[PDB]
Amino acid sequence: VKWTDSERFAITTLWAKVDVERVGAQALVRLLVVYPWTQRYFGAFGNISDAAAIAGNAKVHAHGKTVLSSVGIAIAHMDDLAGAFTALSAFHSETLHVDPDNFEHFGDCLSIVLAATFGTAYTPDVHAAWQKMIAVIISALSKEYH
Amino acid sequence: VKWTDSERFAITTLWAKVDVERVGAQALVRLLVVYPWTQRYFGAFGNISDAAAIAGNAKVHAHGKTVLSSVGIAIAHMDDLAGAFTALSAFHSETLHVDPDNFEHFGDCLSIVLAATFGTAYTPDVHAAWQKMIAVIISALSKEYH
Amino acid sequence: SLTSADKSHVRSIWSKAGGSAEEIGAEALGRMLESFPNTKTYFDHYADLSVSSAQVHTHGKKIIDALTTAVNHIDDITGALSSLSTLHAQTLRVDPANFKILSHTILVVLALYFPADFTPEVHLACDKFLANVSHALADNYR
Amino acid sequence: SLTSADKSHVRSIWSKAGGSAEEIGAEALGRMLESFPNTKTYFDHYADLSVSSAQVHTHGKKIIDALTTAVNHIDDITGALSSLSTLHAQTLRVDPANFKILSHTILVVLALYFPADFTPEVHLACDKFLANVSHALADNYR
Ligand code: HEM
Ligand code: HEM
Ligand code: HEM
Ligand code: HEM
Repeated sequence: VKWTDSERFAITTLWAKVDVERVGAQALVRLLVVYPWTQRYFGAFGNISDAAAIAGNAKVHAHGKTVLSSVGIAIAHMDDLAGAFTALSAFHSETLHVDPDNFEHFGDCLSIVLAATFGTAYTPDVHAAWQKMIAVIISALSKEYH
Repeated sequence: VKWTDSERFAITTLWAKVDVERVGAQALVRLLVVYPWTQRYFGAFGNISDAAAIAGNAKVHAHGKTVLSSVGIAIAHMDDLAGAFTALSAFHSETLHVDPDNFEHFGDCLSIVLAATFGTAYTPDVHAAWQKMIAVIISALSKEYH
Repeated sequence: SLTSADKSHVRSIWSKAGGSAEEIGAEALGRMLESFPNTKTYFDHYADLSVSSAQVHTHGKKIIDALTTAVNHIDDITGALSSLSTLHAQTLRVDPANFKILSHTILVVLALYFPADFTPEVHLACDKFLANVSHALADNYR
Repeated sequence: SLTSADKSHVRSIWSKAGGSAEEIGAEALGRMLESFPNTKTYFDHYADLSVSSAQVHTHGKKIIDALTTAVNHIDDITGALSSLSTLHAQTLRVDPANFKILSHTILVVLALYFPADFTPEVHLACDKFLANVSHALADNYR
């Protein structure tokens, strides 16, 4: 992937204001509510069968934070992500069997959350850069499927 | 991508019996009939608005053969396809604006045609190898989108 | 299908936003065009694809008004949108893979402008509702 | 929606194939499992996932018989399959992205076994019909 300086800066500057706890919890909450079949993949978290239960679940919170820190790691490897994410990809494919359509559900949730969190600061250009970052993450996580 | 010898051989042996004319025409015919909105992208071919017209169209035939020869080229570059297809990817994205969902419609058409052409010789294992080859082609053609 | 709870949620968020049809629609369209640049060829006749574009404003209002109509005929989205389906399929020749893209940027804009109203359950409802709208617009394609 | 010409085409190809329910269904299931190996976790309880597997044969016949029922109630696929939708959603917990995968291997198998019957227009009809079946099975998921 080739990045413009403006893309680079849009991403790292927004990221410097991201609460990985609140954003990560909220993104994962949305994934589990909006795409409720993804709940199957997270059997270890206990009761996540309805919105109030998902949203108050401390394991959903901790895991959202983990996902967002990995997003942080993708940003740090944004010039070499296919490579940096090889194990993580392989892990989602061979151990968990996640259909990769779910990676874009998650991306969409994350973009939605950033919009809710940032409001008008999530300008069309900053949104565009973040969608490119998410697309790169999705592509990296989908790669060790073949 | 990593290939087994059995995959390698399944692909090249099937390919040695492919009539790139008949298979390429039939795959493209199916794309244009089954996903008829793809017809927009092929304005140069004249009237392709119905099945009998698509199937008898000499430009549909010639272009199917071209697509299948490019498939031939992917097979020859099956260890380095992302790279070999960079221009072709870029061409489908920046000049033509093909949504990449259509790459898998085309793949599906191609697999269907190989099954029709080969019958019981298109065994589950040979089908699996060909689906992997098609997935690699799709991924290569979708890459210069980001 | 949308449940009663879904339709309440859709009518709620749409009641809160429909007054900003133009602003909302220009943001959603603008964002589709910039974040998903394979869509720009469809609007290549416009001189300006930016959110301030007057053509983007006029068309954005049309999109949001058409959705408002669907929200007001939420038990029959098919009949509300079948004419628009024909139009997008036969006249505009829009590849129907693009419908989910505008659906997503609509959700983004709703989140952005009404973050407290756009709770996870409202998002679910609005996602089902725009999938239904998209499935309806795709219906005449083949 | 399926047109009259679509339904004729679906009934035609299904009339020609329904007598081989078990063979056809075992090929389609077997092929899904081998060509799309992310599906295998759903059938991890079977000792053999191959086309000769007796469990793959028994289940393949069930799949094709359920589709036959849909073909015989082709004007209401929703009502025919709503029970199976509940089952796949709540009991089996099948991620609904997988429905298009079995739809595709069904089409492959129909091509393979009835290449002269599976003309482009029949393929179109059968593709619309399995999309409708898939949309129906997905309906209870959310
Ligand atoms: C799109 C971005 C995503 C990222 C960046 C991401 C990242 C991660 C990371 C970093 C872990 C911890 C892995 C480890 O222990 O080394 C993880 C675990 C996991 N991920 Fe994801 N993931 C994503 C999407 C998904 C989706 C869409 C699903 C399912 C629908 C999924 C299911 C899981 C599961 C089941 C685990 C194990 C959780 C457990 O502890 O029980 N992930 N993921
Ligand atoms: C999936 C495999 C596909 C392959 C391997 C493929 C390959 C090719 C090749 C080799 C060419 C000739 C390019 C050149 O002149 O250098 C070409 C042209 C083209 N392709 Fe594809 N393509 C694929 C899918 C698609 C799809 C799905 C669409 C549209 C739905 C599409 C639309 C076109 C168009 C419009 C042209 C230009 C045709 C013209 O001469 O008017 N392609 N493609
Ligand atoms: C929720 C989904 C959608 C809705 C509700 C919608 C609604 C509309 C409406 C109401 C019009 C007619 C406006 C008039 O009479 O002046 C229209 C035109 C149009 N739509 Fe859509 N549409 C949607 C999705 C899309 C998508 C995804 C694309 C392309 C990526 C698209 C491209 C167009 C184009 C090119 C026109 C012609 C606009 C012009 O000439 O200025 N639409 N749409
Ligand atoms: C055209 C689409 C589909 C149809 C018509 C279909 C039909 C059926 C039927 C009728 C049964 C019940 C059999 C019985 O009573 O013994 C069933 C069970 C099942 N289905 Fe599906 N199904 C479809 C798609 C899928 C997909 C895509 C998956 C997974 C990738 C799946 C996984 C299962 C599983 C795991 C069971 C339980 C089977 C067993 O326990 O042995 N189905 N399906």
